[PDB]
Amino acid sequence: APAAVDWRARGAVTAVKDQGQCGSCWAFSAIGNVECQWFLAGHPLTNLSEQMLVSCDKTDSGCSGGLMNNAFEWIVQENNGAVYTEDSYPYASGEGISPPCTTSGHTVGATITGHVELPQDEAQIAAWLAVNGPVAVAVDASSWMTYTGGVMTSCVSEQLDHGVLLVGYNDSAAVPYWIIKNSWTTQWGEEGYIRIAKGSNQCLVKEEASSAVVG
Ligand SMILES: */C(=C\S(=O)(=O)c1ccccc1)[C@H](CCc1ccccc1)NC(=O)[C@H](CCCNC(=N)N)NC(=O)N1CCN(C)CC1
Repeated sequence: APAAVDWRARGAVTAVKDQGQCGSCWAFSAIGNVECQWFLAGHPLTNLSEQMLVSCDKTDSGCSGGLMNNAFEWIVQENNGAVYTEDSYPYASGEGISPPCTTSGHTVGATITGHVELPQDEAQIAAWLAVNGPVAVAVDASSWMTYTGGVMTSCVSEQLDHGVLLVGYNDSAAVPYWIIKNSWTTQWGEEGYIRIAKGSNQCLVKEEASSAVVG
C-alpha cells in the first residue's frame, strides 16, 4: 500500500461538523463516509444530511446512539439508496431533540447501492482506504476528552462507544498513525481531527470498519 494517504489533501473530505448535544456520532460517521464515496465516484463534494438518519432511521436511536452498519442498511433497504443534501434537510438536533421524520421537500444529494464490512485487520483496512477512500469506524473514544494534539498511544480500548471517519494514515512516521475526522467542531483536537497510533488496535479501531458503496 502507499506509505501515507490523506484524503483531505485530495479534496475528498467535507468540513468538520458539530453534532452538538446529541449522541448522533453514528450518523455523522455514516454520512461523512457517503460524502467521501460520492466524491470519489466522480461527483462534486457535497454536504449530506445527518438529520435524515437521526430522524428517519428507526433501526437506530437518534440522539441516543446507533450503528453505522445499521445506517447504511437503512439507506439501501428503506430509503432506496437515497441520501439527502444537508441544505435540503439541515441538521436540527444540536440541542438534543430530533424533529419528526419528513420525506417531502428534500433533495437527493447522493445514492448508494450497499455497504461493505471490512476485515478486522489494520493493514487490510489501510490498503482498502488507499484505493477506495475514507472508512467509517467505531471506536472507544472515552479517553478522548482532553485530547489537544499528537499521536495517541494509550487509547482506552474497552467498549465501542463512538463513530468517526478514517481519512488517512502515515506508515512512514516515527510512530505510524491513523488520521480521524471527528464531529466535535474544529475546536477539538487538531482542527477537529485526531491521530491515533496505527498497528495496535488503538481505541478498537479495527473492530467495526465499513463503507458505503456507490455504483
Ligand atoms: C455518539 C458518541 S459521542 O459523540 O456522544 C461520545 C461522547 C463522549 C465520549 C464518547 C463518545 C453515540 C452516543 C450515544 C449515547 C449513548 C448514551 C447516552 C447518550 C448518547 N455513540 C454511539 O452511537 C455508538 C456508536 C458505536 C457503534 N458501535 C457499537 N456500539 N458496536 N453506538 C451506541 O451508542 N449504541 C449502539 C448500540 N446500542 C445497543 C447502544 C447504543
